[PDB]
Amino acid sequence: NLREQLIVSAHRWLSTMNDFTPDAMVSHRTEECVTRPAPRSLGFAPLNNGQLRTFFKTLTAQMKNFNLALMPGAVPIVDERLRKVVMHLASYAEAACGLYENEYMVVLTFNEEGTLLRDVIEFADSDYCVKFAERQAAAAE
Amino acid sequence: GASMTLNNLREQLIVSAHRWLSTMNDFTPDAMVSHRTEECVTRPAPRSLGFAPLNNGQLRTFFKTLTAQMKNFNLALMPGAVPIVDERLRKVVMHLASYAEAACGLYENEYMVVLTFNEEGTLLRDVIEFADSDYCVKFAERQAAA
Repeated sequence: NLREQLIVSAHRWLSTMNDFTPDAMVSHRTEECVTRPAPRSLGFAPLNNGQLRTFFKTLTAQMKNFNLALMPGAVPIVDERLRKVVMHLASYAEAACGLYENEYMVVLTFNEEGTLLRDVIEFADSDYCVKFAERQAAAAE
Repeated sequence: GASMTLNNLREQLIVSAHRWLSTMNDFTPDAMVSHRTEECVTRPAPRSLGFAPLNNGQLRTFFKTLTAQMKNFNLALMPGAVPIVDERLRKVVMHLASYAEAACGLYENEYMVVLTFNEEGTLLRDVIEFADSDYCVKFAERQAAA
C-alpha cells in the first residue's frame, strides 16, 4: 500500500536526521535529490546530496543532541499521487551559545515507489533563524 | 443515471482550495471568510509569533482592518508550487506568496498553508497559516515607523 510506504519512508527520514551523522542524514535519497530551505527571505540556496553532506559535516561538529519530532497533534499528510508527505515538526539542539529550538513545515517528495527521498522543502521559523545568527555573532566577539 | 458505475474527491479538494485562493484575492472581509464551517478557525504559525487562532467572527474583524490598510492584494501559489492533496484527511497544503501595497511600502510574504475541509470537501474547517516570521516581525517594525 502506497500510503503506508510513504509514511514509513517519512518516519525513516526523520530517523536519519536524528542519527545526526553526515552519512546518515543524506541516506535513502535519490541521486538527484534536492533539499530546499525556506522561506526565501533566509537566502539559503538549495543543496544536492554532496552540498548537503558537506554542510552537515560542519553542522554536526557545531551542534549536539539534535532531535526532530512531530509537533503535538501533528500527523503525516500524504499525497499518494504526488508521493509527497507534509509534516509539522519541532527541532531541538545544543549549541555553543546555548539551546536551539525551532519549528518547521516540511514537504518530503519521494520517488514513485515511495522508498527514496528526492526533494525536501524545509520551511523554518525564520525569525528564530535570524535570532540564532545574532546569538552566534554575539559569541564571535 | 443512478445505475451507472463510477471509475473524484481529489479534484473536489483542489477546486475548493482554488476557491479559497480566489475569494482571498477578492479581498473583501466577506469573501475572505466565505465557505467555512461554523467552527472553522485560522491558526497562525509558527508558535513564536504568539498569535492564538481566530474564529470566523474574529477573522472577519481582522480582515476589515487589513482590507482598509492594503491595496492590490494578491495571494498565489509560489513559482512552480502546486497543491498537495491528502484525500483521506481532506487536507490541501499550499506553498504561497502574498503581495500587497501598504503605507510603508510593499508587503511581500511567504507561507505554507494547510487547509482542512469537511468530509464532503466543500467547506473549509481549519487553516494553519505558517508564515515567514522574520518578515512578519520586520513588517510590524516598518509599519510602526510609519
